[PDB]
Amino acid sequence: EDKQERANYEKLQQKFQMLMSKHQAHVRPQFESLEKINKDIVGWIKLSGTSLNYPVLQGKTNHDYLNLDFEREHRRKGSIFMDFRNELKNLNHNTILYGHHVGDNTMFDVLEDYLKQSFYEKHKIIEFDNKYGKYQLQVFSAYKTTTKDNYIRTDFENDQDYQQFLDETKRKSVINSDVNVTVKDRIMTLSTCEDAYSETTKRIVVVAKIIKVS
Ligand SMILES: *[C@@H](C(=O)O)[C@H](O)C(=O)N[C@@H](CC(C)C)C(=O)NCCCCNC(N)=[NH2+]
Repeated sequence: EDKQERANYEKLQQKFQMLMSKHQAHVRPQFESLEKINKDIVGWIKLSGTSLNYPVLQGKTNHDYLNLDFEREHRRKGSIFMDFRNELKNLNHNTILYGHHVGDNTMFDVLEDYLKQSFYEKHKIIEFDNKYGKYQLQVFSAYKTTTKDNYIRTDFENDQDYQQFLDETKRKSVINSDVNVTVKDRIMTLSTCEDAYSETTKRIVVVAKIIKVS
């Protein structure tokens, strides 16, 4: 169970790695393949040298995969899942991703590490891939938060309105980044999540500039 869970992710991690090697350049086939397992698997997130290396889910709601893994089995750690509002094909300004932080170096435990500049330095880039392209996540802000909204905004009203969001995001960061974001760029937010009804004013958020490298 608690070790079978690592078995599954191990299997899958190794599976994904070979797919990303067989087809290489092409990404369309790697996910058409993962979709056989579960049609709700819409992407992959990986950070080399860490345990952050999982498939990303998406359901009709934001609690669909809270306590479910990629093969739809109940698990306290659920899955890493995209906001039910976000778009796979054509990204929104801000694509949100959520995942647990139970403290055993799995799922989104690694987000906490980004609160240290040192760690940020050694890990400025996170890989994100899906059925439509390869992307590179350029981390530029990491912080702890008590609020439950605002940083959960998919699309925006206008450049002025969006400009503010980027500015606050930057102001809230507890680490210095040499990246440069603008109302032009699209961003991705990584946030931790507690079980449903599991009150906790402590959340960790990581925001990055989304670069399509394909
Ligand atoms: C954990 C998190 O990181 O926020 C989890 O996704 C969550 O608490 N989400 C919010 C909802 C949106 C950010 C508005 C929440 O109210 N928690 C319960 C699940 C949300 C209910 N379902 C939907 N579709 N809003």
